[PDB]
Amino acid sequence: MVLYFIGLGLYDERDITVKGLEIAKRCDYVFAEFYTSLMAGTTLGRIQKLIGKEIRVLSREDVELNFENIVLPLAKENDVAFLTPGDPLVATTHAELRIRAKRAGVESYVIHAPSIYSAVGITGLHIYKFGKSATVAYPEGNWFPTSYYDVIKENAERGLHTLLFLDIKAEKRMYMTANEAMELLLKVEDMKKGGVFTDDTLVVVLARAGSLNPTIRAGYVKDLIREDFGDPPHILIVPGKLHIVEAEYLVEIAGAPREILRVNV
Amino acid sequence: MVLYFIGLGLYDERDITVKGLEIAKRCDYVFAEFYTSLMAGTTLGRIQKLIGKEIRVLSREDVELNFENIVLPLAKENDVAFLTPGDPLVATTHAELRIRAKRAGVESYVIHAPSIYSAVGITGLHIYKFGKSATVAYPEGNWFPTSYYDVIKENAERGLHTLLFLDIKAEKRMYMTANEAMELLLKVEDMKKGGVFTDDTLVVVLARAGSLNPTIRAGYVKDLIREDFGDPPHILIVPGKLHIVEAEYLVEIAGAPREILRVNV
Ligand SMILES: Nc1ncnc2c1ncn2[C@@H]1O[C@H](CSCC[C@H](N)C(=O)O)[C@@H](O)[C@H]1O
Repeated sequence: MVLYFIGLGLYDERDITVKGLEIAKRCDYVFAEFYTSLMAGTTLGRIQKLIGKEIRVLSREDVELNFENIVLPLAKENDVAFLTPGDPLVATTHAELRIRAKRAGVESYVIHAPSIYSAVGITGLHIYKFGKSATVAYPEGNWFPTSYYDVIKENAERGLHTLLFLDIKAEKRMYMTANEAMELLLKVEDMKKGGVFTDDTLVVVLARAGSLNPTIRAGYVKDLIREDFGDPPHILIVPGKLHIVEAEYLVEIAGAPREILRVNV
Repeated sequence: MVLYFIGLGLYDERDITVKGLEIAKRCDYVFAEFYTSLMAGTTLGRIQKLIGKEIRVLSREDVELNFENIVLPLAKENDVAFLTPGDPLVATTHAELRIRAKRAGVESYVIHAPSIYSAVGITGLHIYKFGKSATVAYPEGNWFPTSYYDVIKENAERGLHTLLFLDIKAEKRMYMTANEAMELLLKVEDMKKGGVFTDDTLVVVLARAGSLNPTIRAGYVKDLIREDFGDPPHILIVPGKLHIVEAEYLVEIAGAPREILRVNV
């Protein structure tokens, strides 16, 4: 008589919270989606082993078009869980699924898990200083998305940092790298010419957050644009004006150029 | 030779991740701090029993002044864990501790966990629309801090949501309630007259995130200012203009009045 939205966390099957695991273990049916993000350190099998249940994976269409026909029916007579990478309600449209649950007479509960949205704290940048976030989407056909560029501009003007979620084509197994994101931004800059993103812009890259050894790198676009940051997923950040302590961490932990220590107040 | 920064999550002892628990269990020494925030749904005793290790609590002074004399020495020759509420490094002062570790010749790794910063996704508000964050501090003596009011103004002005962390006297375990925060903001408004926070302002209250029964309420200040949102902790959010999908979730899940579907969209 219930539906649980349970996050699996950032990188592997152990990133699920103890709360989420104990609840999942007792559910009658377990569903999941793996298109909203990439968990690079585990497999469906390892997750199934940990929870001790068979997991039915749903596609974007299964969820967005038939969540109420595939999941909710069973939730009316059983305890059902719906697993997702990271936190189920961060940078996804899953929140609306709670309304479908309500209209189907199914109570729903949310179990949080580590999210990339807060994990960026590991870059040393103050979390409260992050402004509006955006997603760098792959251009398609004659369409070239550029809204993420304006987000950076607006935040930077306020001295805020910008978190850039990178695109993902789960079914095609394509995961945008920070390198590709940088290349796209430089092209948008050539078009709008707002001096927002150039070869001299300081950026931070975080790859495989959640693993024990994620790649954390800070430096100028000209220097990092061709650097190997390892396997996906990747996230790109364009810092605003830095506090001295943020610069110190970027230098000491993320290998940034020591010159950024000399902040221009 | 290794120091592990492990997040305890949102509310109780089960909000730690499976990864964090297993690592904490195999650590020779386990330290923890409860000054950046508290774990309202559990106790030190319950956390200790779960980890199966003695936990030495450290004060703000122990950490800020003597982290390198209390924690690092043992981490130099043993596996040491440093537990913190929420997600490690979201609190601004945590990051610097990794630099101290580096200088002492000690390796450090971060084990993430759910943070209120990302858990607000349960309010139905799109995470990318959250702007700069702020903390509402209790005024005292002749000191009346109001920077948090300006943060709301700047965010709402750009159509962004404002997450307001509420003050907490960790040592005395005193939590500021959403009600007190609303009263304070009305007080600041009466002072600055910026038309930023009034009886007609739409707000969202999230209490006990992480719990299976959090209180999620949305409505106008005039109606929520004296409402009972349950036990701590409380988080207050002043959303910017709403996407219809956000408004529908607030109405269906947070009990918001239908009026927001026309006034705040
Ligand atoms: N472990 C990780 N490391 C780096 N980026 C990550 C990441 N997990 C997610 N992302 C980033 O976020 C995008 C998915 S957005 C969905 C995020 C998810 N609900 C969460 O709470 O984390 C990815 O394409 C990537 O750019």
